[PDB]
Amino acid sequence: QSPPGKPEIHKCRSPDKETFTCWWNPGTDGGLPTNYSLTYSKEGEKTTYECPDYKTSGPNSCFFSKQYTSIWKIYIITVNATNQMGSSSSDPLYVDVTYIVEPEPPRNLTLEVKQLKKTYLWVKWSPPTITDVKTGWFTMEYEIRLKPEEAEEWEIHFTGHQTQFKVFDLYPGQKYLVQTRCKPDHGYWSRWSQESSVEMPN
Amino acid sequence: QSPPGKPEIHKCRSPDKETFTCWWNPGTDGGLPTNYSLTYSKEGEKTTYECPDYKTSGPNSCFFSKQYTSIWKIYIITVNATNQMGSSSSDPLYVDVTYIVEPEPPRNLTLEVKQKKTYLWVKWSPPTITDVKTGWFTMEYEIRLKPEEEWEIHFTGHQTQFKVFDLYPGQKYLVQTRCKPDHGYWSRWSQESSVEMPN
Amino acid sequence: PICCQVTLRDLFDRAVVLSHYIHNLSSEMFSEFDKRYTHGRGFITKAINSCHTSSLATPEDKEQAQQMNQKDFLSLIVSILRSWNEPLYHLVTEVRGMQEAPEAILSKAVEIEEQTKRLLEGMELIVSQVHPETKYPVWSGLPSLADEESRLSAYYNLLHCLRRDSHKIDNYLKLLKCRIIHNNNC
Repeated sequence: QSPPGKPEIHKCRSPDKETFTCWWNPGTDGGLPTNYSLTYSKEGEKTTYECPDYKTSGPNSCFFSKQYTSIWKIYIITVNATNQMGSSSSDPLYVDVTYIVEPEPPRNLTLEVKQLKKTYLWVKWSPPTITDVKTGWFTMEYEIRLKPEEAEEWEIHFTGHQTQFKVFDLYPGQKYLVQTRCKPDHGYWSRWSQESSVEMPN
Repeated sequence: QSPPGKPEIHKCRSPDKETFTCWWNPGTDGGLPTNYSLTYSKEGEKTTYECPDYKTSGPNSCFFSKQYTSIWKIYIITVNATNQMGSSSSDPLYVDVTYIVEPEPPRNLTLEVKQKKTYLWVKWSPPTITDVKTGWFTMEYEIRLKPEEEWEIHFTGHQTQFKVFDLYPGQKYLVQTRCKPDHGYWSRWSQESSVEMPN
Repeated sequence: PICCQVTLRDLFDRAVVLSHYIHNLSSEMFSEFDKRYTHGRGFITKAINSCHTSSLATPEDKEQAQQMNQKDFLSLIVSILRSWNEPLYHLVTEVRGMQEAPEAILSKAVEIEEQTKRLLEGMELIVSQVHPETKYPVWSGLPSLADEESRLSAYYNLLHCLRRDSHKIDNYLKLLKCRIIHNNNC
């Protein structure tokens, strides 16, 4: 029986750009039960703090509320493993919240057939409730994809910052499937939104 | 004769917000050799400048290089006709570089013959301008096609790609594109790219 | 153009486009440099606290931004910007006329060098338009000549901190454009 192998902290993510969460992979537990903790050091301060919330994001995670999360700081995260035999610390992770932003999928996807005179379908969706695009703090960009019921090729349309988009090249008759996803002005793409489907008039 | 210069100041256009050109129409000439010279000035500083470049883009025109175009201050354009015994000034033309953008036609027009019915997958790229390169963003396109006369025109809202169904097999087709920003004016139609429809 | 009149709305609309562009360009350029010269090695160890604009009273979260005065905020943005004039210049200069056969990192350095000035020009108009009754930290030290880890650690940090500040600038300008113009409803 031996002290815990070295733990491996791999993924941090920020859903809203005001909080963020970190997840760790436990090391070889050397045969015994192992208690974990996370400690971190902000850029500027020479003071090390312990994680504020081991409960909010669940098992093997650390959640940083607005109060603890500051953007444009490099965090130096390290995770610690202690059992009865000994204890070991992981390699330090340098984390900068600014570049770990990955938002939830868009909601309230809606589809309408409209006509101005020709006829077009237009997609209308909303962002995640947690991101704050209203105050300009979180600016967001969207994409949409469409394909007929039985196909293996989606067509992609970048919609900018518009939570709507009118589509014109659709063929009258067959039903189409549509999905959106979002991105921060600078960030990562989200998981696609629950698909909607509508058939198109003749 | 005197030089009753009635110089009608045509329009100014900008392809990419980084340079813009002004066109003018000769006044009246009167009856003597008249020179035309386009003076401007940016309202905020009482310092009146002469057009940098009478040469590059057009005969009766003035071309503003990247060094003479700004998107922050509003130019006043006057055109000055002048011969022996007399000189005139046109009506001032207040212009805002960004509110006079006539973009270059869409770049790199691809006409793939995808694939069931065979449809023509028309895909292009937006013109080089520090706004849609990776930006903000209003760019509506339109595309027209004919066999070999009447054009068939399709409007694609903001779409950089358009699917065209049902065409006469075994015939050559001509397609062209155009784009238009907010407040900005339609671009000229692109180089006529062709496509031969499968036999 | 109907208006003469350079609208504050249109000043933001233009600024936010350059500040957005400038950021994409500096984040791509940092990536072209990481890929071709760093890509691990063991940097950002000597990059923490290396930023010269760190000393400024820069808003850190969304609540601190929300607490700040609009005219003090703008003065903060300009300070940041002037601050970056000299380092950009040296970057372009040191990569062109000292670097032995440089890459296409130069072409997107020059772009930034130029678009920054243009955005500062536009940022001074808007600080001017909303009068400040009030009234910036300087360093750009950058070594020539690439081998020698000590020489391209400094390059790394300039890139790293260009990425960071360009972001702020862009994030503050969009924060602001929504507050005063769209009354936080955009």
